[PDB]
Amino acid sequence: NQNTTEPVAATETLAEVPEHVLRGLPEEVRLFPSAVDKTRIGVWATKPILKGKKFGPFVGDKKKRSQVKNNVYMWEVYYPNLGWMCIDATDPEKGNWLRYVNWACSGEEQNLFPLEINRAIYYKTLKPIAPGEELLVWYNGEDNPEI
Repeated sequence: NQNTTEPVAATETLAEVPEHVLRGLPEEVRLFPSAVDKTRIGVWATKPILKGKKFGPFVGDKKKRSQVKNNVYMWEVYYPNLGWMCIDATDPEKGNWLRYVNWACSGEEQNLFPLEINRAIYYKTLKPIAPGEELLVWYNGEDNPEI
């Protein structure tokens, strides 16, 4: 979280992405080091993307909250008669290219928001995205005007 002189303990490069994850991207996006955290891989637009474009589904292993160790590579989704489950893509072999979409910092420059369809998370564009801009997800906000 810092451009400083302290040593970095772990780096993720393009060489470490699973081959089947790379083969799965649509034309509009590519994988490339994140500008938000250059020690990890992120997702970038290759061409103009319209507002309202949907990507997904996000996939991952179903686990109880008590078994998941981070809030970065996971979403929570309810399954009737099974309960609230975490969909965990911490291990990239269990997920797809949506795993690599980094999070906006306090929503800054967010251009993707989550929506649930058929008990899976998809990402939808909040605004148009220009070629060479990083895809960044954050939560839904309360958008209504108090005027």
